Amino acid sequence: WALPTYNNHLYKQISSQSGASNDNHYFGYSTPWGYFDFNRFHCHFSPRDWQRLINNNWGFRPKKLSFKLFNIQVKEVTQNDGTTTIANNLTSTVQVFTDSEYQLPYVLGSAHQGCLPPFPADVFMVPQYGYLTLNNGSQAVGRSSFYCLEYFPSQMLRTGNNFQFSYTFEDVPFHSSYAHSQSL
Amino acid sequence: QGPIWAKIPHTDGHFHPSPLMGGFGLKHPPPQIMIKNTPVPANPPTTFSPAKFASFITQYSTGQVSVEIEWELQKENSKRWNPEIQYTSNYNKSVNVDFTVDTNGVYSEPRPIGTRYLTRNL
Amino acid sequence: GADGVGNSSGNWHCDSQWLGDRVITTSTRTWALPTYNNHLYKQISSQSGASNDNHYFGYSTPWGYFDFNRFHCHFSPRDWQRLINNNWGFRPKKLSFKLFNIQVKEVTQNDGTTTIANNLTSTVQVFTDSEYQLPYVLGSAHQGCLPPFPADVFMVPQYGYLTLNNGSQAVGRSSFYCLEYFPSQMLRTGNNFQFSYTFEDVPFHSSYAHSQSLDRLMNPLIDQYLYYLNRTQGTTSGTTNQSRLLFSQAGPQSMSLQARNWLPGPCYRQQRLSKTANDNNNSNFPWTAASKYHLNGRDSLVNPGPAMASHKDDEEKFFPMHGNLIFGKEGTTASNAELDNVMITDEEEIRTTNPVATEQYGTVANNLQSSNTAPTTRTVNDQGALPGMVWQDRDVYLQGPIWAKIPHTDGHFHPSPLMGGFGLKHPPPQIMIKNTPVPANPPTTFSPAKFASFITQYSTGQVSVEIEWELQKENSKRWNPEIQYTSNYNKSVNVDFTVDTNGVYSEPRPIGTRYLTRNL
Amino acid sequence: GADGVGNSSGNWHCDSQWLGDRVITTSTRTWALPTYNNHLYKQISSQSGASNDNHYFGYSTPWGYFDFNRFHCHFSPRDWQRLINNNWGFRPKKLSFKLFNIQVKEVTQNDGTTTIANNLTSTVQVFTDSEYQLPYVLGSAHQGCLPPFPADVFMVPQYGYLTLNNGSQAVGRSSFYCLEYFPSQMLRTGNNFQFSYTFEDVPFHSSYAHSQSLDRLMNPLIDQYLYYLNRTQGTTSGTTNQSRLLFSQAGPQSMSLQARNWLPGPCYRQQRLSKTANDNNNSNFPWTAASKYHLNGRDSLVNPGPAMASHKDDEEKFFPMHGNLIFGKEGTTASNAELDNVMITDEEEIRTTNPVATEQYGTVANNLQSSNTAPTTRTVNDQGALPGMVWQDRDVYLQGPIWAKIPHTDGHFHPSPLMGGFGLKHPPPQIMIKNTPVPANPPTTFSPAKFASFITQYSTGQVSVEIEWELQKENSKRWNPEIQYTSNYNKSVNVDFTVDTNGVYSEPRPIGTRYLTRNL
Amino acid sequence: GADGVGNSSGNWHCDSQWLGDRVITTSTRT
Ligand SMILES: Nc1ncnc2c1ncn2[C@H]1C[C@H](O)[C@@H](COP(=O)(O)O)O1
Ligand SMILES: Nc1ncnc2c1ncn2[C@H]1C[C@H](O)[C@@H](COP(=O)(O)O)O1
Ligand SMILES: Nc1ncnc2c1ncn2[C@H]1C[C@H](O)[C@@H](COP(=O)(O)O)O1
Repeated sequence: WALPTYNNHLYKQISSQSGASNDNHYFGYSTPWGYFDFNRFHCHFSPRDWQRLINNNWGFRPKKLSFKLFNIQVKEVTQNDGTTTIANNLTSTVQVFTDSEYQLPYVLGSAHQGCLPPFPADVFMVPQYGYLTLNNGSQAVGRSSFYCLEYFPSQMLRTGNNFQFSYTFEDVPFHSSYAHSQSL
Repeated sequence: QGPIWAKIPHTDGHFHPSPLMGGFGLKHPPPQIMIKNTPVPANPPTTFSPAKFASFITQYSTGQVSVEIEWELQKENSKRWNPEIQYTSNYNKSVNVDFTVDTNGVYSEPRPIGTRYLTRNL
Repeated sequence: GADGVGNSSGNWHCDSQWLGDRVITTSTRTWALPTYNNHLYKQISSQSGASNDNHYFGYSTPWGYFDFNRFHCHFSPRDWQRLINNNWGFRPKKLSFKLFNIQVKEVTQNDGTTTIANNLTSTVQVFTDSEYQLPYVLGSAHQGCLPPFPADVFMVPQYGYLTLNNGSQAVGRSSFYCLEYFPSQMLRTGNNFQFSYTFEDVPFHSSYAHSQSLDRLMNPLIDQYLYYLNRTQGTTSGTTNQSRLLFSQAGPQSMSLQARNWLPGPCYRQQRLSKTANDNNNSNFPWTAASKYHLNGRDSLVNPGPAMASHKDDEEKFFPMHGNLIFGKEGTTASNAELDNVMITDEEEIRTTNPVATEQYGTVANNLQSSNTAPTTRTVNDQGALPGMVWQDRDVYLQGPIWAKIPHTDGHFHPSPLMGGFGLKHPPPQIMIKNTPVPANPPTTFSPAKFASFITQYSTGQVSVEIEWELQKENSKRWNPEIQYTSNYNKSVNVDFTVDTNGVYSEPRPIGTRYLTRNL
Repeated sequence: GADGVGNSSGNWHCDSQWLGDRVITTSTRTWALPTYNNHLYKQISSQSGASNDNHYFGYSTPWGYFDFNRFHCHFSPRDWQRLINNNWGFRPKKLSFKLFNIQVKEVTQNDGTTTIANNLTSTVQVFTDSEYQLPYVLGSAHQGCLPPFPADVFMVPQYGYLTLNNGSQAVGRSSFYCLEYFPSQMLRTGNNFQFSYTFEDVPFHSSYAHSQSLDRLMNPLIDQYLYYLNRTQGTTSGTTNQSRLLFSQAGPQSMSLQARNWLPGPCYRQQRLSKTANDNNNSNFPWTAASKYHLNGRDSLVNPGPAMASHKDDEEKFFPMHGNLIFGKEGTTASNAELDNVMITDEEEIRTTNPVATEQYGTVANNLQSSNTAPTTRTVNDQGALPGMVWQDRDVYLQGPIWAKIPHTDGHFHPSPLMGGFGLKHPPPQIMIKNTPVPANPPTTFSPAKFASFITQYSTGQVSVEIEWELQKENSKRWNPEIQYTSNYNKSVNVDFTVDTNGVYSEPRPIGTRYLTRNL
Repeated sequence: GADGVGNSSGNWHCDSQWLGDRVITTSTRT
């Protein structure tokens, strides 16, 4: 994965174009933060595997999860003349954390882009984080919420540091990997 | 290539909390993992300026990410006598191979793959 | 096992369940047994001058026998699909045989009506050739196996064997076998028969197809470090340039010239046939132009020969003259049936290890080329065995043979039954069965003459057969989906592998086994 | 193994010492690894109508791999001499593989000058195909092995494989393999890679030549007690003497008529070639007149065939049309190089067990001779396998292949790699290696498009390979000295197996293995 | 359960009685 510097390290207020559209009016914010997504099946199942699953099982479901970030490299670039040199910044850090209390607006499960490449050899760019609040047209209300991600405890990592995380899914019914041989 | 799960909105009421796009609806889904490069200030003035700091060193980050998921399976138990329909590739002499990279290395998924191939009774 | 009249001597066990590492199939059927040969051993032989390559000599016994050397005896279609689509291979392990719920019925033709009644005191005789002292008549694709469909009742086959013969006559070293000279268990109604068998170590079958080819085995990107000679004369063909010896280093380019490590399997060329009855020669050549062998001045048709592929790429219409196994559709004359009435088997998965049946084998030199002599090439149509050769064996089909006894000789080569399946030194033994003769009214005066007046009667009961199968699990890092067997989801007339309007089970197509792919 | 930047992750172990019963060779070399395919998996196939017997389909991976399937990777010339001149045979036993002292360099073309700098935080990925789930691309005599000379640095070969194909197109059963779908160890500078392997039971190689001949096996002094027929007509040819049946008892005199117990090995006649470019036919016949085979309607050249002798006595100039392995001298075009630029291998030690490659095999009868019919003789140019046949296998040379994976099929015959060496069901696994992709400057705006902007960089480090060899000791009661390999004591230009004026190592001649003699 | 020809393999249980908290119905038919 690769991660740029979004919003130029700035939190920016975003909203709808002054009279561009009505049913598309919205209000929210844009953060300098990226995020990881793997809410697609092809992130985990190779085609062949999907075939094994599909052709043999009445159903299935998730159980556990282990997340790991590692082999981190921070690169700083300079446009001196007409050529870009890229070099190592060894003393530079990166910040990670997980919304485990669900205090941040859940922006996943909306079929957005930026998930893990179906093909393992493919490198991907990490999506930028943005959220929507409550709005009256292009304007906002008083009960609108502003969320700063710097106000969350986060682990800072240098090169050679890493990030660990484990999660356990809840009791959720098996999916229907079957079709009824009878009719209502 | 579809969605897997979706957070169930924290409201007073739900009906059938299955995500409408399909998949698993969770009260408490896999949490969001935030990541960002820490700001690195560039050359500061020998004189003290209160103004917001805006001069930064441009830089990006790269690394690996790993994700391990355990899946519970519900096994097939049918007394159907005749063979059921299965997903399969075309044995036919073909151009490119399904779910593969091409002449200039670009992975491509030919068709959307369902899940309902085996048959159960009502 | 000994019980009463009004008490069943067994239950109906017809099921199958999987253990991920093995599968157990249990199969029960109802059987009926007549009185063969009228309780007589009869000498049989060939018609006085009817045919020559079909001359034979042997005997006919009053004994029946049980057969289940067909796969569909054990695997339902659905099961066969589970096996086929998931396993690198498989093999037999154990066996349990059971006869029970026996009923002996005697019939009488009084006037013009046949009454059938119970003979409770009548018996039946069973035994098993466990020392293999009787001629093994199984594994010859005969009929009389267990019905593919469990609901179908079947008739038990009669036992007969062949000996050594000189034409229609016999030799001095010919063997006569009496089955009454074997200890056998006699059963009344409420008695039953038990038997257990353990298969020997026999290699897993190939439930796979190679994803590579014997010739496409190397690295497409790198050149070899070995050199070959590719130019004998062709040079800078201008002035004073007759001939020269030039050598090229193997490249991905010279892909069929590179040094090799292995050979394809053996071959015995078959004649090529087309399904379109007009591509062929307007002659009748299924005998005069087909491949065959001869023992003791007797021509025998080499029906299924060594494992060779049926057709080359972009054809699929040309099948070897009997170079493969053929199954007859449900309801089809045993005598000259149409091509639309039979099912021919395609062996196109072994294209990568084996030569094509109809095509040549290769090219051999047969002269000493020089400036005086032009180099001669001879097409090889027949190839014995060679160090370095590798091959695959014939497939097995849902309705194909399972095993075959390996002949007790001084020598064998690759003891795999040519019709396919598992070759066993000591296969599941033969289970003989016959109704005990019941004499009719005897004379008040003593007659020495052979007794010939018997009460006509047949028997019926259930038979159960339980086999344990070891599975070889699939372990592939293939990224893309593999080809699987499946039914047509299309709106269809009748359902595949089913009974019809008037209750008749029918198998639509022959089912192979090689759907999953493994590398060489 | 985990250490720091300024601390080496291993040492230089390049040595060999003998234990009289075994020998341990250790070999270390420096290696360099580029970025193949630009970090991309590319589908490759044959040129749209370029060639037919060379049609192929497969893929190209960004992965490199390690190879040491050459003998000179382990044995210095001097060592090979010690082995060759003293041992009835030998074989592999154990193996230790090590990667270390890794350095990742990234390069930049700024203006017209390339600066190369350290990327300390960059990684590299290694793993081993120990379950043999990847197509085995070794044992095909490819290039990119470890340099014969320890001082030579080498480039690591790129990985590519071939699948199943119908012409330039592919089939449905074709397999795509992603190497990113394998668990692999990632290494930074100061990390290292460890691996150990144990060879299977594989027969000792023949480091000997038979001192007897299949036909000169009996007692020269005594006559047999068996009789043969040597006269059919020739009698006291005077009066009334047309024909008669006469039998002679075998004698040392009738030495090639005596009853025999064994046969020579199998054969597949090759075309005969002369090194003098004027004894040959003035035609270009390296393809139309050479021996070959065909799988799936695709002709493939039978380069090294069964082990057959290269020439008969008193010749040494006639070599089989590619009937043996050929090595290219140092510095010689991969395209049509002169005969004075290659090294051809003579297989003249197996003259005693094997037929000559260029000559016939023997003589077979093919008629029923009588007074009416004259007896016909047919020259056999191709011989399968026969009970009683014995043979020797191809030699191995200092720069030859060592082992080869035995294809996972239903059948094999004599699983010895045809190019020579040790055939293994489970050979030393493939060791994959590749530089981890390092993305360049990303856009401040989110782009879903495939990432294509990468930092160019290559890797370098050392590799070590330790193999243990079991020796079969010489036990001969031969009185007279045997032939040994030796260097020319003569005043010479350059020294054999050495670097030259401008530092370039060169191997003068191919070295066989059969110098010592054993009896049949 | 295994008996003989001239021996019934069961009896006629057709009754019902109440337990104030539950009721048991037994029913037999030919
Ligand atoms: N994806 C998913 N998640 C959770 N529950 C599901 C899902 N799909 C179906 N259901 C059913 C299962 C329970 O019987 C019911 C609980 O509703 P409640 O509103 O919780 O009482 O909803
Ligand atoms: N169906 C079957 N049964 C037994 N052996 C088989 C079969 N198919 C292949 N083979 C191989 C396995 C052994 O390596 C070899 C034994 O031959 P032998 O002649 O026993 O030394 O034959
Ligand atoms: N290089 C190599 N590897 C393995 N076996 C070899 C080799 N060379 C000769 N042989 C012989 C040794 C065994 O007797 C036989 C096993 O064949 P099988 O087909 O395994 O029953 O093959």
